[PDB]
Amino acid sequence: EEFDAIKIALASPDMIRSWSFGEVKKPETINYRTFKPERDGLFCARIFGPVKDYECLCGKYKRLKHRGVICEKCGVEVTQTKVRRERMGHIELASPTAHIWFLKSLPSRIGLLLDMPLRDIERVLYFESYVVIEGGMTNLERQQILTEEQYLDALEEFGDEFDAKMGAEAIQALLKSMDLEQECEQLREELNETNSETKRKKLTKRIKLLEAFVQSGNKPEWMILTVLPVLPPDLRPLVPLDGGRFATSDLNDLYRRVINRNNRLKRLLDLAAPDIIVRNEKRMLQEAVDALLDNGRRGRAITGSNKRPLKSLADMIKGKQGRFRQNLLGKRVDYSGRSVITVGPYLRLHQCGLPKKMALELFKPFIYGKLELRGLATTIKAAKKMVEREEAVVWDILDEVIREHPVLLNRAPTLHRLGIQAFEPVLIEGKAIQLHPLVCAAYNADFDGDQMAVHVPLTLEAQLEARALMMSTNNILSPANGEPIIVPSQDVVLGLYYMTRDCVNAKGEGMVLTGPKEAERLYRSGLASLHARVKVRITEYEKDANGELVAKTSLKDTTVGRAILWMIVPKGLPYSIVNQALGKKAISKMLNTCYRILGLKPTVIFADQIMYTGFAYAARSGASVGIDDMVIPEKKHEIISEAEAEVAEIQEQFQSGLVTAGERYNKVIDIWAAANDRVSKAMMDNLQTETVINRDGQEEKQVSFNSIYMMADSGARGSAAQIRQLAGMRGLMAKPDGSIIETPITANFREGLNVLQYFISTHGARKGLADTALKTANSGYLTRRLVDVAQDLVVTEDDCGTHEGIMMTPVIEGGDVKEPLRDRVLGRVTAEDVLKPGTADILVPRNTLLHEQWCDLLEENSVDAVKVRSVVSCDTDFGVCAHCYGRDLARGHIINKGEAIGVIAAQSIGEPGTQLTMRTFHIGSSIQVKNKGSIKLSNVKSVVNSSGKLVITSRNTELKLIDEFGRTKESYKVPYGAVLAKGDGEQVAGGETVANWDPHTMPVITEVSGFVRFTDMIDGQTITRQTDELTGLSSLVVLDSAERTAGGKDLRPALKIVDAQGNDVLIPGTDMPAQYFLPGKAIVQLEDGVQISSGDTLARIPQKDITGGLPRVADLFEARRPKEPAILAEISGIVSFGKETKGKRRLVITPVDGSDPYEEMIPKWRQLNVFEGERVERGDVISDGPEAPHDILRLRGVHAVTRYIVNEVQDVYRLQGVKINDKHIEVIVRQMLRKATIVNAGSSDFLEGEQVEYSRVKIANRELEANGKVGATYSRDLLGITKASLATESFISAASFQETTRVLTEAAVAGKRDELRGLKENVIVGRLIPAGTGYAYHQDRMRRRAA
Amino acid sequence: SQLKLLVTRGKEQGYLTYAEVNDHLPEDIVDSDQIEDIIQMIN
Amino acid sequence: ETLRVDPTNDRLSALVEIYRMMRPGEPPTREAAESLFENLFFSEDRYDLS
Amino acid sequence: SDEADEAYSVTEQLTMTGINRIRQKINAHGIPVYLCEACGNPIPEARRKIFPGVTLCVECQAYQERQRKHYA
Ligand SMILES: [Mg+2]
Ligand SMILES: [Zn+2]
Ligand SMILES: [Zn+2]
Ligand SMILES: [Zn+2]
Repeated sequence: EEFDAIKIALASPDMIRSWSFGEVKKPETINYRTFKPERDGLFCARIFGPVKDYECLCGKYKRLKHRGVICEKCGVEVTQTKVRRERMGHIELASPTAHIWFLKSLPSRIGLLLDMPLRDIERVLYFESYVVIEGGMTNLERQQILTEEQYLDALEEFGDEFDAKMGAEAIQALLKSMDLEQECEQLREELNETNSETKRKKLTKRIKLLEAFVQSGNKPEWMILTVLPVLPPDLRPLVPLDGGRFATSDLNDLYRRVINRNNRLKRLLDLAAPDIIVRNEKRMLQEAVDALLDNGRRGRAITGSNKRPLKSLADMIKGKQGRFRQNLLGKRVDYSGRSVITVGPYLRLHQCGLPKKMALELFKPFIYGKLELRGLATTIKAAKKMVEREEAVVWDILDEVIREHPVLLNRAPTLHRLGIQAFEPVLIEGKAIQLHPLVCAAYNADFDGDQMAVHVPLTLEAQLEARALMMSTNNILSPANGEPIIVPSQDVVLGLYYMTRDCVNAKGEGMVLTGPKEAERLYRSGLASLHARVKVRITEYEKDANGELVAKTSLKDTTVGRAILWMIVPKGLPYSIVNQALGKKAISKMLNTCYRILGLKPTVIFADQIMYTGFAYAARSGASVGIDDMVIPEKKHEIISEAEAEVAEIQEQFQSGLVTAGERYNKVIDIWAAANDRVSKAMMDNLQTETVINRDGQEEKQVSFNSIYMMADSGARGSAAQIRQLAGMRGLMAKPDGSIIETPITANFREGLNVLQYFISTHGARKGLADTALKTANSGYLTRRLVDVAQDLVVTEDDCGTHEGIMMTPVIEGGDVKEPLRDRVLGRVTAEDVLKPGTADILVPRNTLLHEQWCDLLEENSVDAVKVRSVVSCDTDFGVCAHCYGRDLARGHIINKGEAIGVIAAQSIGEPGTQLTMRTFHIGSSIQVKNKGSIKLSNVKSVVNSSGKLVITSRNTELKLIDEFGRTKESYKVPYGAVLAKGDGEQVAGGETVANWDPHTMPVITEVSGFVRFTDMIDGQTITRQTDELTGLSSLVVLDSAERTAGGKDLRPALKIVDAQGNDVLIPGTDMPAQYFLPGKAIVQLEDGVQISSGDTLARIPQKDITGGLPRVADLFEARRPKEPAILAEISGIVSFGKETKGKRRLVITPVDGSDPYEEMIPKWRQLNVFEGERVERGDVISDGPEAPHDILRLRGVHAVTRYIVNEVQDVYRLQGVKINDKHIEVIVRQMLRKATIVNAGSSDFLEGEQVEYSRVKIANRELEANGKVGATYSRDLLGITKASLATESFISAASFQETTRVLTEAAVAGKRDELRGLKENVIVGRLIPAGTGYAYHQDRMRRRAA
Repeated sequence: SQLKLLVTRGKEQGYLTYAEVNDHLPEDIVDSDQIEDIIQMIN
Repeated sequence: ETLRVDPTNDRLSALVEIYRMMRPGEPPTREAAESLFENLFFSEDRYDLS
Repeated sequence: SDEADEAYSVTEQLTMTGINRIRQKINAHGIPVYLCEACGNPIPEARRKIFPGVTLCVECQAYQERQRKHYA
C-alpha cells in the first residue's frame, strides 16, 4: 500500500452512494434492553457490519467458514468487526441542502462562482426572497432575485415561460443550469472590450476562477448536497460505561437530529402542509446539516445537554485537538517511560544510567525472544511467568539484551535537536535515570526533580540511527555554532580553578620536578601543596609537521597544579593552554582547541577525563561557603552617609524652588546609583586582592581564595552582581510599572533587611516570576513559526554549479571591529578565487571548504573580503545544493546529502531565543581615528578649496581606516561636506582627529570659486527679513510655502553664481550653469556682493534605538515595514522637485536620458535629506529612518536585503551575547523571499501582474531560454514568514498549521492532486520522511516513477 | 461608511474593542445576533 | 468643547437621544424617554448600589 | 537553570534599564545657557550650578514635566 499522492475534490452524489452500505433511515441507536443495535439507525448491523467478529446479529452463522454470507434473517454480512470502522452509510435528504463550507467559507465559493453577493444567497436559501432560475427571455435577468409580492405579480406578469424557485432547489438549479464554457467565452470577450485595469482585473480574475473550476474534474452543482454520508459507527462510539450509563460521542446526537428532521420533512411532504410549515422545516434541516458540518459560521452553535457547544465534523479535524495537530503529530508511544533524573558522575559520556526495573519493563519483548532462544522457557507464557517473577536468570538475559541497545532519552521541552539524544544503557539499582553530568547543559536540565523520558528503538535501522546519528558522543558541537556544547559547568570548573591556581608561599616552593608524574607523587604524599609555583619538565607535542607530532622537552615554569592537570591533556595540544588560571572560558576553549586540532575521539575522551579530574580535585578543595566569607567593605558606612547627605542637598534645594520634583527625583536616583557602584567597587577590591601573605620576606598580595570569590571568578556561578548583593548594598528595587523606586536598600544580605526593604524587594522579585512564568509557557513560538516556513528544505544536490555568493567582510560599527572574518568565513565555501593583494597567486580555489587551515592562510596574508557562496543564491530547484550551505553541523565536515537543514536552521535560531529577554527592550560631531593606519574614502566627492581644508561633496562618503597591510581596520560615516583635514588614501597618526563638520546644521558649500549674485529673492515672496540684527547680518532667507504667495509658490527661491561679468559658468562636467537653488528653510546669511570660497556655508539647514528582545527578531522575520519608512531613491539620476505641496510634496528624479518621469509623493512634515540639484543614485537615502526590507529587495537586490536581515538579527543576538552562525538566518531568508512577480511574461505562459514563486518561473525561463526562445522578466518579492509559509504546494501540510477549513475548501474546489515529498506530509501519512535516512528511499521511488 | 472607518482603524491600530465596534456600528439593528455575525465577520 | 460636540440643546432633545440609544428604532416619546431616564439609574427597581 | 534564576536575570534587566533611563535623563554636561530656552527668562546661576546645562528655568521645566505627566 505504497499508494501515491493523495487527491481531493468535490463529493459527487453517486460517489457518495458508492461509499455507502445502505441508507440510514431511523434515529434509533441501541435497544435499551438488549444493547444490540436497532436496525437501522445511526448504528446498524446490516449497514455498517457485524458487532462481534464473525458473528451474525440474530446469531444464525457463527463460524469463520461462513464469512461473507449475509444472514437471511437480518442481512448482516458476517465479517470482521473492524469492518464496522470503514463503512460509510448515506442519508437521502428529501429536499436538497447547501454545504456550509461552500457557502460561508469567507469568500463564498457559490458567491464568486455564480457572480452573486452573499446576502442574496442567504435570501434564496433561508427563503427570504425568491429568485429566477432560467427565467427565459421576457424580462428578467437570470440572477435577478425577487421578493414575495413581486413573484406574485410576475406570475400574473409571465405565468408561462417563467421559472422561479427559492431554497436549496434554487441554488442547485442555478449551478446546474450554469454552463461554464459560456462564461469563459463571455469573460474573454469583456477582457477584450472592457479596457479598464480595475474592471478587466476583476474580469480576468473571475475567468481565472472559472477556468480553474473547469479544469478540475468537478461540476458546479456538487456543492449542494442531496446525499449526506454518515460517519461510521466506531468513530463516534456509544461505549457501555460501568453502571448502565453510556458515554457517547456527539456526532450521534447531531445525526440523530438530522435524521429526525429529514424524516419529519418527508412526513410533511406526504401531507402537503401549508407552505409556512414546509418552509420552516426546510430551514430547520438546513440549520441541522450546517450544524452537523461546522457548528459555526451559522451564528450560534446548538449546544448539547451541557452548556458546552457540541463538537462537529468540521471540528474533529480542526484545532490543537483535531486529528492533524493532536493525533497525527503528538501520539503516545509504546516502549517509553520516564523518571526523576539524577547525577551519576561515574559514567563515560556515552552511557546514561538506567534502572533495572524500567529496563525490565521496556525490553519485555526482547527478553521473551532471548528466553525462548536459550530454552529457559519452552513457550512464551512460561517466559512471561519467569520475567514476572524477577528470577535470577532474567537479569542475566536482560544484560545480554542491553549490551549495545541505545535508549533515546528526552526531556520535557525538546527545543533544539540536541534535546533528544540517545545513550547506551547501564543497568542500575534504584529508579532515577542516572544521566551523565556534562550533557545536562545540552538538555538544559538541572537536577531539581526534572524528569527525562526514555524511548526505545525497535527496529534495526532505528538502532543504527540511535548509534550513528543520535549517540551522545557524536553531538558535542552545538548545531548553531562550532563551539563544543560539552562545556564543563559548575563543580568541574571550580575544581580546576582551585587546582590550577598559585598561592605565593605553599609547601614545595621552587623545587623542580622530573615531570608531571612526580608532581602527583609529591601532592598525594603531601610533601607539597596542590598549588605552589614550581619548575617542571613537561613535554608538549606540537604537530606543525604534516600530521606529525614533534616532541620537544623543556622546563616550563609552572605550579604543581597545572602539571597534575597536564597528565590528562592529550598529545597534540600545547602546554600553554593549561598554564593559566583555567577559568570557565579558558577551560572551554581548552576543549575547543582540542576539537579543532585532534578531531573527535580525543576530544570526547578528554572531556570525560576533564570531568573526572575536575570532580576529584573540586571535592579535595573542600570549597565550602561560610558566613565569614562575605566581607563587607569597612568603607561602606561612609559612602552611605555621604550619599544620604547628597540627598539632603537635593532636598534643601528642592524646597528652595530651584529644581522641579522630576529633577530632584532623577538627581536622587543618580546619586544613589553612584553610591551603589562605589560601594560595590569597594567591596570587590576588599574581596579580590584581599589575601596578603608573605614569601620569606615582608608581605605581598595576590588574588584571594575567599570561597565566594573563586565561585565568582571561575565562571562556576554568579558574578560581581550577585557578589554585590551578598556583601555591598543591593541597589534600587524597580517597581513593576518600570519606574524605579527612589528609596534604596542601604542594607545587604549579610546584614538583615528590615521590613520595608524586603517588601520593596518583593516588587521586582515577583515581576521576574510573572515573566518567567509566561516564558516557560510560550517558549517555542518562534521555532514553531520558523519550522513552519523553512521545513521542506533539504540539501539535495552535490554542487549547484554557480559563481555568485555574498561578499564577506568583518563588521565594523564605527569602532573596534565587532566580528572578525574568521568567524564568518569559517565553513562557508568561496565563490570566486581569492588573490593575495598583488594577485601574486591563486590563493584558494573557488570550491575549497574553508576549514581552519584556510582561515589560517587568510589571516596570515591579511585578506579583507572573501566572496563566499551562500544559501540565498543557490541555483537548485526545490532544495539547496551541498556546498552552498557550507559545512556547519554537529560534525565538522561538509553537509551531507539530504540532512534536513530547514529544521536545524530554525532550531539554531530558536533555541538561543530562550536565552533572550522576552519583553522588548530599548538601549538608547567629530571623527577620531584610533591608531596608526592610512585613511580610506569611498564615494568621496571632494573639492580642493582655496582655503586648503577638505570637504566632501558626496552624500555617502564612508571614512574608513586602512593600514599598510591593506586591511580595513576602522570605518566612519562622514556627513555631507564635513570639514576634512588629511589626505585621501594617505597616512595619519594614531588617535588623531581628521574630520570635523557641523553637528545639526547642513552646509551648502559651493562647487568651484566664482562671483555671486541672487535670483528670484524678493522679500515677502521668496525671502524674509532675517538678521542677527545686533551684528548687521542681512539675511533674506528663503520663504516656505505657508509664507510664500500662491504665485510665490510658483516662484523659485534661488542662489545664482555669477562669473566675473554677469554670466554663469557651466558646472564642471555638466552644462547646468553656476548656481544653487534652495528649498524653504534654506537659511541665507550673506548676500550679493562677495566671491565665494569652496566651503562657503551658503545656508544653514537643521536636522538609533536598538530593540534587543526576542520580539525584535520576531518582527525582523515578519518583515513588517516600520513606522517611519526610509524614503529611498528609485532611478539613478538627477534630482528635482514636483507639484508643489498638494499636502505631500512631490519629488522628481531624472536619469541622463531614459525613463525620467518618476515623481514621488512625500509627507512634507518630514525632512528630505536630498539636495535640490543632485543625481541621486538608485537605492540612495533621500530620507532617514529605518528602511523597509521590501524597498531594499526592490531597489538594490537580493544580497543587499539578505545582508541587511542577517546583520540586523545578528545585532539582536550579539547584543545579548549569544552566538548563532549566519547559515541559519540565510536559509530562513531563502525561505522568506521564495515567491516572485512578473513584469513581462513574453515567451512564457504566466499572467503579467500575477504572483508566482521563484523556483517555478526560474525553471520555466531557464529551459525556455535554453531553447532558442526568450525568457520572462520577474521582480522578486519578499514575504514575512507568517505569509511566506502561507503558500504550499501540498494541502495536507497546509491543513496542519494554517486554518484547516480554508485549506481544505480551496483545495477541494481546485481539485489539487497533492503529492507527497514534504515533511509535514509524510509525517502525517506515516511513511518514510524524505529528509534524513529516508532520502535514499525517496530517490528509489523517484526512479520507480517516471520509468 | 463609518463602519468602513472602523474597518480602516482595525487595519491600522491592529485590533479593536467591544467599545470601538459598538461605537461605529450601524444604529437601529441591535438584535445582538446580527452583532455576533458582524463581529465574526470582522474577525 | 464637549458642549461644542453636544448636538442636543435642552432636556427634551437629550432625553430623546438617550431613549433612542438605549433601544434602537423605538420611537421617541415624552413619558417614554422620561421613564427610561428615570429607570436607568434612579429607581429602586433596576439600580441599587449595595 | 531554575525558575528563580531566570527571574533574577529578568529583574536585573528591568532595574538596569530603569536606572539607565534615569541616568540618561539627568544632563550633567553641556554649555551654559544663561536664560530660559522657552520664555527667555534668566536661569539663576545656583540652579545652573546644580545641573550643568539646564536648558530650562524651573518654571518652564515644571510646566513641561506637568504637561508630560498626562503622557501626551
Ligand atoms: Mg528544573
Ligand atoms: Zn441474521
Ligand atoms: Zn548553492
Ligand atoms: Zn525659563
